[PDB]
Amino acid sequence: VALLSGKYPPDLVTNVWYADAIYPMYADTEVFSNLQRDVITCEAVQTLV
Amino acid sequence: AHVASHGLHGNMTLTSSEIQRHITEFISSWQNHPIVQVSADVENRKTAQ
Amino acid sequence: DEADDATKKQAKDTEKAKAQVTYSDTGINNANELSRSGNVDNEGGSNQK
Amino acid sequence: TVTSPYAPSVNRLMPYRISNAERQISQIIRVMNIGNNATVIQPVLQDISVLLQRISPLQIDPTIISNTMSTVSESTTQTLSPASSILGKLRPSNSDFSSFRVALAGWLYNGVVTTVIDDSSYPKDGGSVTSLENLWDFFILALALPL
Amino acid sequence: VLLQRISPLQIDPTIISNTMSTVSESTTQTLSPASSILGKLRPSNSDFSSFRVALAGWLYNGVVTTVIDDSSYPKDGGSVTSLENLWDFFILALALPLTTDPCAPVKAFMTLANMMVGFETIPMDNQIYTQSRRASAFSTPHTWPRC
Amino acid sequence: SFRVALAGWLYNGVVTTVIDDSSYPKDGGSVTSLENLWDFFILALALPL
Amino acid sequence: SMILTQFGPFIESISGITDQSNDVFENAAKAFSMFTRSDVYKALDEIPFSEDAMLPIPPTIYTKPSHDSYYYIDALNRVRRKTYQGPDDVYVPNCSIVELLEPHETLTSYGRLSEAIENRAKDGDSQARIATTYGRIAESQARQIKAPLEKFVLALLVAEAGGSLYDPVLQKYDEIPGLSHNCPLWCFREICRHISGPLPDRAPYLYLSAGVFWLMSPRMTSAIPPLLSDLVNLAILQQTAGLDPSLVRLGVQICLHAAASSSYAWFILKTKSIFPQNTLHSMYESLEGGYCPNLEWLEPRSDYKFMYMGAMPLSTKYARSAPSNDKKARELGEKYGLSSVVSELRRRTKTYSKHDFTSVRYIRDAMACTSGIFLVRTPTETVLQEYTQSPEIKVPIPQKDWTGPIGEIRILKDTTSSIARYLYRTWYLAAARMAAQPRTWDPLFQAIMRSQYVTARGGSGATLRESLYAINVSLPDFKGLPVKAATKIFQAAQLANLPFSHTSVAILADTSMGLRNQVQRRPRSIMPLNVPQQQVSAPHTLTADYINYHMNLSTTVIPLGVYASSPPNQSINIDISACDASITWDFFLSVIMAAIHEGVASSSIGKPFMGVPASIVNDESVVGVRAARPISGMQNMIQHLSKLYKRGFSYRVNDSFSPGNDFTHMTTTFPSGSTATSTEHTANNSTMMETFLTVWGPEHTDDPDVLRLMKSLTIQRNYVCQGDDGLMIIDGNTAGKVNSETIQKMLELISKYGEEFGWKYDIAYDGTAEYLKLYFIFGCRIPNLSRHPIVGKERANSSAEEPWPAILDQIMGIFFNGVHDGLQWQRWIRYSWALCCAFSRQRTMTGESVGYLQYPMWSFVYWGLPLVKVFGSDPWIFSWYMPTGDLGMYSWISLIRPLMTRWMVANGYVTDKCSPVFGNADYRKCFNELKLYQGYYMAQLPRNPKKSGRAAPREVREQFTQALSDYLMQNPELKSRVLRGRSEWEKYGAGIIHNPPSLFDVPHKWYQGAQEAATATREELAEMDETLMRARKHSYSSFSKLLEAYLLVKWRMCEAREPSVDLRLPLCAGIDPLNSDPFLKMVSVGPMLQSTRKYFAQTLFMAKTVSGLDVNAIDSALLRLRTLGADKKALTAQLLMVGLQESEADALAGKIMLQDVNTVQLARVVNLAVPDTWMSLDFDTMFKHHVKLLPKDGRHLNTDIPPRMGWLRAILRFLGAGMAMTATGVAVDIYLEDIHGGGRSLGQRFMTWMRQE
Amino acid sequence: EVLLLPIDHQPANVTTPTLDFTNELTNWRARVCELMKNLVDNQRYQPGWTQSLVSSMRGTLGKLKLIKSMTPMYLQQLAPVELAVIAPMLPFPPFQVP
Amino acid sequence: TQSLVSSMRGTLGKLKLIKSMTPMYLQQLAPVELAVIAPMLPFPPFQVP
Amino acid sequence: VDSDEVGEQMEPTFEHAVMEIYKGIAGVDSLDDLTKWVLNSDLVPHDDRLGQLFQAFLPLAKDLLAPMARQFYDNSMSEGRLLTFAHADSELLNANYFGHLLRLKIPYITEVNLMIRKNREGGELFQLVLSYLYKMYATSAQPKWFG
Repeated sequence: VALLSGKYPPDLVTNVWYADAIYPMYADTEVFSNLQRDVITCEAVQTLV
Repeated sequence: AHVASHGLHGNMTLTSSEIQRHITEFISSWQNHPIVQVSADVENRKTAQ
Repeated sequence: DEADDATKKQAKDTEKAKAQVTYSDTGINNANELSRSGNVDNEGGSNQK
Repeated sequence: TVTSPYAPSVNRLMPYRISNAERQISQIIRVMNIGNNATVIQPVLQDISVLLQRISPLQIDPTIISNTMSTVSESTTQTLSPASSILGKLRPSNSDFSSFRVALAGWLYNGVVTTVIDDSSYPKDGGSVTSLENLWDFFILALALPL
Repeated sequence: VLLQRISPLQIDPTIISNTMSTVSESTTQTLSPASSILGKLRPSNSDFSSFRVALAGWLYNGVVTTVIDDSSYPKDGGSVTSLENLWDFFILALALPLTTDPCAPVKAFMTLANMMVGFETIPMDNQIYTQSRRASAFSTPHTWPRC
Repeated sequence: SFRVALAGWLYNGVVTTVIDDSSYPKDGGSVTSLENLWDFFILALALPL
Repeated sequence: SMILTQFGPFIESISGITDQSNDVFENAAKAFSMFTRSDVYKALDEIPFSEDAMLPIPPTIYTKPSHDSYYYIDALNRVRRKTYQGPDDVYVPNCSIVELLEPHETLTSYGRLSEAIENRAKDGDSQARIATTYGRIAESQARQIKAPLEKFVLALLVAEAGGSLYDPVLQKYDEIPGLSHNCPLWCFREICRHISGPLPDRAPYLYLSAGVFWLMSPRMTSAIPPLLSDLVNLAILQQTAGLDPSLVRLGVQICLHAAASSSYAWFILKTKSIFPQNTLHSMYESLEGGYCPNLEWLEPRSDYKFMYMGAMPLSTKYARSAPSNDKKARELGEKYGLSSVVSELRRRTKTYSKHDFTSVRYIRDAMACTSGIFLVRTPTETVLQEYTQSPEIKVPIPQKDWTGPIGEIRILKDTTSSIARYLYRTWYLAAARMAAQPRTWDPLFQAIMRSQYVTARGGSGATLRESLYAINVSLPDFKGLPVKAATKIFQAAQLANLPFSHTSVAILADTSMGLRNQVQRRPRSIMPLNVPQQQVSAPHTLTADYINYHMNLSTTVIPLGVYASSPPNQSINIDISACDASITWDFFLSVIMAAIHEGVASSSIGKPFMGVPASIVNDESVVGVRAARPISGMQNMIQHLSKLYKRGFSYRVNDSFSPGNDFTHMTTTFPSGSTATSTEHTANNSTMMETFLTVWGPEHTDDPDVLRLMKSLTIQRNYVCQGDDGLMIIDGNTAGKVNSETIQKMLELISKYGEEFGWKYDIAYDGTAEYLKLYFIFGCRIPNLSRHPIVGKERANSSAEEPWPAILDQIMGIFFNGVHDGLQWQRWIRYSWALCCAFSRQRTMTGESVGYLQYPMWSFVYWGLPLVKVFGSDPWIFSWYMPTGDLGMYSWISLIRPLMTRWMVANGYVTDKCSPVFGNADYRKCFNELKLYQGYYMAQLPRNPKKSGRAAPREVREQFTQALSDYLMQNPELKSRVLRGRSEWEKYGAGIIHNPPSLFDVPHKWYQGAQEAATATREELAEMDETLMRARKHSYSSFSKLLEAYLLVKWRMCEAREPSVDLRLPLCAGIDPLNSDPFLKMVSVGPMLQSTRKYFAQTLFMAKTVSGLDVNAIDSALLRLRTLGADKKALTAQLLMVGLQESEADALAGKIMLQDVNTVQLARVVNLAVPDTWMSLDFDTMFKHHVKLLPKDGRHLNTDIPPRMGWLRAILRFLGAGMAMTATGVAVDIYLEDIHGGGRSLGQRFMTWMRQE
Repeated sequence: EVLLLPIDHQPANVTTPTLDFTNELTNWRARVCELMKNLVDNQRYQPGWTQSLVSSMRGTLGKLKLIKSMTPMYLQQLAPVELAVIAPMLPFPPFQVP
Repeated sequence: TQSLVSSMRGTLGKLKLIKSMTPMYLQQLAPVELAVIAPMLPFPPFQVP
Repeated sequence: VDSDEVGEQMEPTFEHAVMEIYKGIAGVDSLDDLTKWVLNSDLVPHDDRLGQLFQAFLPLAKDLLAPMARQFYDNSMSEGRLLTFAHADSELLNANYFGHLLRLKIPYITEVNLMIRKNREGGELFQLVLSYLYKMYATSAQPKWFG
């Protein structure tokens, strides 16, 4: 069904739409904390051995 | 369906059994659905991690 | 915050709700901005006591 | 775009840069956690699914195929209706349309998840090529499989 | 209003049904081309004021340029297999020679090129004004394709 | 705003004058969107002061 | 046990235990009527209670001061109440009713007022006037009840004492508590015992059509009937919806503290936001999971077409980010001494964190436990409270910014810093391209719109005829005609021959006050206008309809709110307090009339409108000079509207409750009743939100956050408004919910927008959504049960009430209201049986005979009452989704027909003629012994029939009809078209239809509709009574022709349909596996997901589909002529009755033949209709996809249809759908067992039915 | 720094994309549909239908082949771009076998 | 199903041969009337070839 | 009826309630400072200062004036029909004044009449400022020429 039926907006401009839709998810710093989490993971397993 | 095949077809009559046989077929159709068997809203301290 | 203070006084002296000539909320990044706060002494330390 | 100031710094400290080995070890730990667990990867995959529904300009509009099958022409005394049959068969299961976005997100992970279609879409040993039911079934599945 | 007062033609109200009464088909066919255009165009007697205006724009091609809006176009690209879109193309192919825009030939051309997309493609200008571009978009001398 | 723009010529060496981000075209913008065309006009006429 | 003794058999006739015969139903009706009020309360004292129902009641309700200090007299001699706590404090107190009464003649302890008070009041004694105002307003407050309340209580008793109820889906008895646990019954009988005391009577008042009588104990208060009504409301809604006992204790505590207050209704109005504020407006603080819907408002932003994407699990980032609810709610609880109930609600609301059926059920309980009275006050108090208000325009347009006037209207300069330039531009462009279309210039459309304001309770015809007497014209009085003096049709008839300049003065008369009452709201006051000012108010509503259909095109239902409350999206509920007190001439109507004057001014040069000629005025608009330029008919009508809206409105005031207080005064409020009311309000809401979002937003904020929000939040994508309410759609981004703090900054900025130029946006950001008073949480509808009370009826007038044959119809309406919300069906249907049989018998007082008027159950079964257990079948056998007519009758009879035949050969009624439908068993003896036919044919008898009947003089009615037709005409080209069509009809189309719908029966139909308010009493009521009697004694042969034609069709069910939605999602409140049947239908069938105004507007075959004569009859007659042969010129003649122009009418009549119409079209051929219960469900799905022919057995040569006349396919889909769905359980697909006659003979029978009308 | 896609990808140079019928997916639908037409035209295995049904089959399949859907265009030349845009902003980084 | 083919071709041919005086009106009489009108105008004619 | 017959019967003597207005703005805090502060020192007022004064002035102009003026006008209605003069027509509109009201003016200029009138209550500029506030509270109707 999703293969056979697909509709764009009548007036879509790509850089406009992707700018509006991609910007507000990049106010999040969620990705950065997992780095320090992985630091503590590797330090802990080397400490363990 | 076999006991209902022993029921003569041109003399169908509403019984309570006739209601809940369709209930059983409906519930089995919902159970054999490929997404709801794996989807569950609550986490498990692992998926949330 | 001093840009906000002079902006509010600018709105008061233009007598409109939005200060049209604002001193903050531009597109120009000023994250290395430093003003003369009382946090610092003359030696270059904190002023908690 | 993002903007950083071009000025003499105030000498702050953001500890974030690591090497590749720590990330690879953490991949090993997470995949070892996720191993053979069906209901663990599914919320992550559904998260990417609903996120892609947020990001996409494409809107699924399944009435357009009803609009174009309304204009096909046939006789009435012939009572095997291919158009009405495929409208009934193109009606999905319990109103799900998440499965497409889920399958699209499943390309990110083959090494833990092999997205297969359900066995219930297969036409129940009915292979009767005279059965137009089974013929539309073959058409639907043959479009669906390369995803 | 002045050409209505002076001009000697009126509606013959019943041509469109007296002719197309004698169309022959079975009642078993689902779609009727007769009733399709016969209810898709409406005479309605107010069309004639628009017609005398379109006649009157010939005096002032310089300052006013009468065209046809988007809403009278098939608004989807249409389909050659679609009977009603074929009749819409017929209405446009009759209407378009009467207006005073200089681009009515490429309107009449690219309308049909919109009508069939998928039976073929034609060599064109760019990747912007391709065959599925809206018919009303051109309306200028330079957007006339070399094809 | 016009007079402080004419006035910042005197005090260039301490304060500079810019146009804000709010009067720019939103999210980039296309050369199809007529409002962004006129906004480019307004901006390009305002900038050489 | 007393009701057990009289209802030995009957109470389990309707609880699914013994078979429901007719005779025990009428025995029950005998015992219902032969009954009294002492028996009511000794039945109530009979039952014990189980130590959770009991609560202490303060005695401070009863001993009360006098009303002497409560009212006073205006300087202009008007009685007016003295206020005590705010200007809202104007109502009936619960005090001092004992000493204003004279005991009844043939009664002992009841009675009415003494009359000498009213003699002195008609003499002008001040205290006597105060006394009669207080007595009659207490009379009015007790008037608001449909029936005797005691019979509602007895229906509760006879329903409830059957006990536990088995569920065929869950295979269990219910677990609701019984009689011994309700605080309303025990507290109710406690109040009645203490008020009556040791006195021999017991009922504190009796309801009567002639008026309520009071009991004379010295402790009687006046506001005891609304307290008793709230008690009986909660008494029903426990045991019919499964409320918990605790919240009912809360609600009756609110009601008892209300009756203990200074005045009851004031506390009710000020208390009305405790149950939503502490439960709905604070819900889901920190959830953990659940399942929410996934919708999509599609790409055409006016389609109202929804594709339901399926279920979606929740997450903890979807917690309530709405702001706090501590401060104002706890201040409200402290303010009225009710801190305990607020503390309990804010306790238990915190305890729920899972979006399942339990939490939404609890919210449903909280919504149900509020009060349901009707706020009644003196009409003079209304029209001196709300019609004495002016808006607060803090920034008006400066006087330098208008031009020199043109006639009466100055024009805005376009270099104006004020906001109203954008409003000017919108109405300017809209008027221009409104007058540009020639669709406004159809004279048939002119006739439609002239007929359009023949609606909406037209009044002030008296003031029209004496203002017209004042302006010196001759006047036809039309002596000897029954209703006509109180009719707007007479208003039109008197000005059917008159010049416009001779009637332009007569648009200055005053305006009558029609009153209504509301649930928990102040009594609204509709007003009409007389026909010349409704006539001259046209281009205003032309451009308003233009805005609402083309320009902003916002709206004129349910999954709108399901999309709005869906968790990543966020909604903002925006109302205005008192819209009509804001549209004045100060800021709006000057700009509106200027822009509608100038927008047409390019296209209007010399055009005349109907009625109005051209004129000329001067202008200072070219301020260096002065000239005079001619004025077209649009601008003429606007020039006449200008002084009327610039001037202000005069309102006559006359009540029946205060003795002779008549006055007129000036009021600057736009009228609530007009053609141009709601559309203009919607257009103004849309334009103000547009001006907001365009200019006023980024002109008045600082941060990029809220402006970066509102750039992407335009009115074409996010705003809908209908009059009062508006609504934000805040799109959830890729990060999920939008940050809340930006939205609160935005909404305080909207409140600034309201206060600065005469508005007041009641802004409610709560994480939930309301729209047309329909509540939605996380994509789940809340059925509000307050706004459909069972007991109350709005009677704002003391005019005497219509007798018995229609209270039963409002019982049917109560039943359907209980249907459309999620009520426990085991205990709703049986209680509906109790009420239904309780209002069966009548006990007439006709001459020489004591007649008993008895309906059988079968009239109600025709009207859609679901049978419980019939002919020895299984109990609770089918649902209440039966179409209330021959369709549903057919459905359930054909579900059980072989079991019927086995019950037939039991108690053997056998005759050897093998019928095709019942075989060896007969039908004529038994179905008359069971009086199946008697009730079945009694159901189609017309109810409450008033007739003219007096044989009025024919010449004066004939000149009245001619004057009415002159009003119908403005162009004789209309007459030419329709008389030409009459000639064509008398050639061809006449004969074979027996009833052509035309446009010149329409004066006859307008007279027939005008003659239906005579409220005459004796003769036609006696004729209806003897009509029922001779219908009862008449023995019948067979069923209806429709039904006999249907009974040849059989069907066959198998393979219950695949599910439509996920069952683990709460779709609506009150439906679950526990409320098994309607929830399971909702899951199996699926919700409608359409507005259905759009969908059923697609059904109407005419394009504009309005004429004023029920266009369904037009389309149905056209399709009847289509199927019954009838060459094209007859079809054109039937359409030339309407007479469009004959060329496109000829084209439409050519189109109708060969085009295959929708399935729903052919319903009107056979006079079928979709019943009201189905539009919650998606029906078109199961019509065009699941009910089908060519069954899975194959082809049968009896399951055949001829190639011509394939209109049968729709009706086969309808009947198969009814049979598939009326039974309980999943809406199984249904296949065609044979039709016994062939499609040729069957459709030939339908031809023979349609040979007549 | 690689996202292994299963389907062919190329970027679109336009910013207002409109319809064309040239990718693996639209080709694939056209291929299976014309092969379905060969199935119904198989003379020695399906002549046992009525010719009205045969022509209605051919018309339905030809229209179903020339349906207008933006889904294959999206899936080819739009969707992996935002897949790359999202892919680093995940709590669980990608994990791909060739 | 070939009946719609036949009826299509017949509808085309008959629609080709409908009678209408409008084309000869435009070809003979309407420019004559238009030329007779054309000097009696408040707005004199103004053409671009 | 003089224009301030209703205006003098306030027990706060409503002119003494608009003499109170100087504390709405912290920098003003004097009546003569207010009269200096509203005008541009050419006897043309500032737009913004007079606008803020009307922002403060309208709640005093509506909340008490309309009820007590309705009381006074009903008391006058009880005793004969009269000729009632006042200023700022919406006072006569919100207070539900029954009767033909019509909006007239002098063929003269009025502000210099405000400036020459000696021994009037309040300052000589107070009268001019208040007169501006009265013509603000008025609507935008026809001045209609008193003759």
